[PDB]
Order: sequence, then C-alpha cells, then structure tokens
Amino acid sequence: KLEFMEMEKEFEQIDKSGSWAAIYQDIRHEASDFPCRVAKLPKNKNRNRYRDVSPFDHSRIKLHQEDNDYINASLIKMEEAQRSYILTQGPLPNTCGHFWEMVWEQKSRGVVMLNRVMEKGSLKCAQYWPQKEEKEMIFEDTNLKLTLISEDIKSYYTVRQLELENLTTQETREILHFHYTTWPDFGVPESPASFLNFLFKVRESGSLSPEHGPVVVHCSAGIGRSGTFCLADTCLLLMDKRKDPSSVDIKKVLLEMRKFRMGLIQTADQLRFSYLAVIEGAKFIMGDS
Ligand SMILES: O=P(O)(O)C(F)(F)c1ccc(C[C@](C/C=C/c2ccccc2)(c2nc3ccccc3s2)n2nnc3ccccc32)cc1
Ligand SMILES: [Cl-]
Ligand SMILES: [Mg+2]
Ligand SMILES: [Mg+2]
Repeated sequence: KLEFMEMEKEFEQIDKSGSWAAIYQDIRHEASDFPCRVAKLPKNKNRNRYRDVSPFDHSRIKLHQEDNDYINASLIKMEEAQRSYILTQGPLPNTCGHFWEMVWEQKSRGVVMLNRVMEKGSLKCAQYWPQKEEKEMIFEDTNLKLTLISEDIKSYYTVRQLELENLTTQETREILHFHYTTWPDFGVPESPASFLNFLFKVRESGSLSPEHGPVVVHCSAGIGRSGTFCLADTCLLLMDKRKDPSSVDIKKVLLEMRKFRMGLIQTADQLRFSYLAVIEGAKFIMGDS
C-alpha cells in the first residue's frame, strides 16, 4: 500500500541526479519515425499550422469527403489502457469546418483544448466555437452548425456545452468542450492538483468512454501539452488497471504513444510534470479521501 513511497523516492532520485534531461533526450532519440507523405502534399500546405509538425500517414484521421480527406490529426490507440485519443492542432481559419467534420464523423463526444485563442503573431489558434449563445457558427464547407448552449467558467478551466448539428440530416449532438486556460506554450499546468482536477472532470463526463468516438485533444501544435495530457491519463489508467502500479514505465508508454504522433511532450519539465501528476493521481485514486 505505502509502496508509493518507493515511487516518490525514485522520482526524487531522478530529480537529484538531474536525469530528466537524460530520459527526455533518450526518448527523442528512440522515437519512431514514419512517413507523412499526405501531410506534405502541396495541396495540404494551408491545412498545416506548422511546417515541421505533421501526422504520420499510418495513423492520420481521414475526413470522409471525396475532395480532400486531409486534416492534421492523429489517432493514438493505447491497447493495454483501452483508450483512444485524437490529437490535432489548434484549428486554422480555413480548417474549422474540417475540425468539426472530424468531430462528427468520428463520433467524439468531448473536445479537450489546452491552449488559448489566436494571438496577433504566431503560436495561435482560430476561434472555432461560438462565444455567445445567440451567435451560432455555420461551417458551409462541411455543412455543420455549432451552437453554444451553456458555459461554466472557473479559475483555470472552462467547460462548455455545445450543440453540433449536421445540416444535411438535421441530426444534432451534444459536444462537451473542456478548456484548460492556464497552460502556457512549452510550459506546465499551474500545479498537479489543477491538472488532475481538470482531467478527472473530463473523465467524470464520460467523454472518454469507449461508448463514444475518441476524445479530440488539441493545443497549438497538438504535441506538447496534448501529449502531456494523454500520457498522464493513460499512465493513470494502467496504474489502476494493473496489480502493480509501480510497474508502469512512463518513458515506455510515451514511446508507445509516439508511434502514433511525433513530438508528444515538448520539454523535460513537461516530462517531469507528467511523472509528478501520475504519482499524485495514483495516490488519490488508490486512496480513500
Ligand atoms: O503544446 P504545443 O504542442 O502546442 C507546443 F507549444 F509545444 C508547440 C508549438 C509549436 C510547435 C511548432 C514549431 C516547433 C516544432 C517542434 C517539433 C516538430 C516536430 C517534432 C517534434 C518537435 C514552433 N513554431 C513556433 C512559432 C512561434 C514561436 C515558437 C515556435 S516552436 N515549428 N514547427 N515548424 C517549424 C519550422 C521552423 C521553426 C519552428 C517550427 C510545436 C509544439
Ligand atoms: Cl521532440
Ligand atoms: Mg495502420
Ligand atoms: Mg435546432
């Protein structure tokens, strides 16, 4: 039971010997490399937010439109944890229709956003959901209508209830939007407690349930913060599932996730944070209060 003490120790040992940089560099070296031919096609250039961040061909989400099926989004499938996630970039001004089309086609019920909206330079993201109930959004290219139904705003995150309507069939669905608002570019969450609270709220909602399509997770590039978020959730799952939570190899789980999308987790501090968050999360879950 109190074996979590050994975990905290091993963590302190990595901290003390300054090995976060070593583990993270080894991950970068060992990380899978696969082709991204579709992402690089000339016609897809304006569908990519960043020159060097591309989805691998084998795991990319395809849009069900005969024209151009390309979206910068990847399906991460974690077999043992039995969870799936779609990681994508902050939508661009011309890919908001594609983003919601993917949300529709894949049957996701939740969207997790970890960045903030479109600055007046770089490292931005278009305003892809309505800010007011009466100002709904219609994506003509993909024939979808998006309406803001309600919004619960908190200190570090906001949860929104949206209605997504396929204008062709007039069928409508409820999408939950979980927006963590205080996670800086290449930074870490305010604290493990805040992150964990956010994560638990996403879990509690059922958006991560195998009954729905996979949750769509995004930040700006769809790799640093998105990678930190999913890595933490998946490691928590494995620790609860398995008999020995100490047997969970975070580094290894991250390398596994990297087979599906490049660059997941962008700094050694984010790697460290994911370890902290998982250890803390495992205590609260394997706890009683
Ligand atoms: O949490 P996230 O995922 O949103 C993030 F903040 F970590 C993030 C933001 C931006 C980028 C793209 C990158 C960095 C990509 C890194 C990368 C790519 C492939 C694999 C692994 C890592 C950046 N773009 C900008 C723009 C303004 C300021 C700072 C940056 S860093 N980039 N992409 N193409 C480039 C061509 C030339 C230079 C940088 C390039 C990657 C990751
Ligand atoms: Cl990297
Ligand atoms: Mg395949
Ligand atoms: Mg209606």
